[PDB]
Amino acid sequence: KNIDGYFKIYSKHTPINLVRDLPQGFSALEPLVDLPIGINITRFQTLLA
Amino acid sequence: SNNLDSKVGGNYNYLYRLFRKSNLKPFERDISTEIYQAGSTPCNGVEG
Repeated sequence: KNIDGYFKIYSKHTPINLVRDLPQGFSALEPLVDLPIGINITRFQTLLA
Repeated sequence: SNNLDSKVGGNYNYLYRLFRKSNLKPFERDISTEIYQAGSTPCNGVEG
């Protein structure tokens, strides 16, 4: 998310055992880094190996 | 800063936005040089 130009990042890493669709459970995301960039974002793209 | 910024007839390094379509959000920077169009006639990048 972006708040007055501040881009907030939250991350979470937990093991899972899934085949398809989604898992059933609960989780919380911890702060990772704060990026005071200040650029408006209207689109995003994904990068895969 | 008159003793420093002022230079002869003017200083082009300092510029301001005279017109804007709407009100920019706080701490928002937009350096777009698009011509301001107040009517429905396209400006085509030239004053008029």
